[PDB]
Amino acid sequence: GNIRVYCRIRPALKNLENSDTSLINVNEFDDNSGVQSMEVTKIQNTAQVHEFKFDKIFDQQDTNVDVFKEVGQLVQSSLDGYNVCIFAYGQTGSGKTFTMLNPGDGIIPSTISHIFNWINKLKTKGWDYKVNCEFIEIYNENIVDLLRKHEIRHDQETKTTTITNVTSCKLESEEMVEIILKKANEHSSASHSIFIIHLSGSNAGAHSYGTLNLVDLAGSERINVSQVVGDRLRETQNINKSLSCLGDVIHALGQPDRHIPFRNSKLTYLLQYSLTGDSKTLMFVNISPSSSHINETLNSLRFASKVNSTRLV
Ligand SMILES: Nc1ncnc2c1ncn2[C@@H]1O[C@H](COP(=O)(O)OP(=O)(O)O)[C@@H](O)[C@H]1O
Ligand SMILES: Nc1ncnc2c1ncn2[C@@H]1O[C@H](COP(=O)(O)OP(=O)(O)O)[C@@H](O)[C@H]1O
Ligand SMILES: [Mg+2]
Repeated sequence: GNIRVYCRIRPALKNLENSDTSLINVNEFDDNSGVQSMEVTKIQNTAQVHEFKFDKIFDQQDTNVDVFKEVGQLVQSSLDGYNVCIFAYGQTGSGKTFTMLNPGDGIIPSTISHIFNWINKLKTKGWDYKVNCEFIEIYNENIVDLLRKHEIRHDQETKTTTITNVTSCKLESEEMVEIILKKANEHSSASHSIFIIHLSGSNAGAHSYGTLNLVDLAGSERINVSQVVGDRLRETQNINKSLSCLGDVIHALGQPDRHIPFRNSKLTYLLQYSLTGDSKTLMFVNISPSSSHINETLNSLRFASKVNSTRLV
């Protein structure tokens, strides 16, 4: 499958955070090989250096605008009929929401503005594009309509998916996404939030349809399941299973050949058609640069490495 992995280190919160007991070193992108590497070391044992390689590594100097310079090329492929998935993964506090939802800057608002710029540019070629979206969340494996039964309906014919009784909204201009985001708006830290965009183009005779799924995943922090109870226990179990399944599915899709467990989780089942075929997927792993989070950071980088496809690994 067409999969890529980016890592992003957010700036440290000053005076409140520090890197006194660990080191995260990011190397310059290697034009010759097409990948970027980094090394993580814990002060308790500096002899053990954990190295990782990804398609791109954004450091603390990389702003949301800098990040989209890479992401724009991916999301525009939806105008050609490609389905696109972008997953922001990382512990709570690592920067997933800032990356995906920062006002005007986030991958979501940026994606919408970029698509409309392209839509206007494609009119000269006789293309007429219509845009509609949905904004849902999956919590404890249940779908919730943030723009408000919800059953997943896979159309094996057109290889598309819809969800019953979920509000869908037209987007006639990039400025309208404001109403959507405003409507939709801790809990979100324990759920997967999914912004779905459908691009329907007609050239009065070519036709094209592509879907973008921009996901802000539930926090990946490791919670000792043996130490939680009640609602916390149930959510931990569901987040663990869901994230584990996602990793397994993406890893399998990146292999040269298999029984991909799409049905093992609500998120992967919902997105199966946007994860298969010639669909393009980008895993965005957010990490903190600080020492207090080094263990979770290593966990996140290990997840990122697992989802790296055999294009790189
Ligand atoms: N790239 C960034 N640049 C500046 N601040 C950031 C960046 N990423 C995260 N932050 C800040 O770090 C904190 C973590 O934010 P958030 O995105 O909500 O994390 P998460 O969604 O992973 O739990 C916030 O106060 C946010 O404003
Ligand atoms: N799976 C993907 N994830 C993230 N970005 C992608 C993906 N596929 C393509 N892109 C984006 O589109 C650009 C070029 O697309 P592609 O035809 O695959 O050429 P290249 O070989 O340079 O990646 C990339 O530089 C990247 O920014
Ligand atoms: Mg968040």
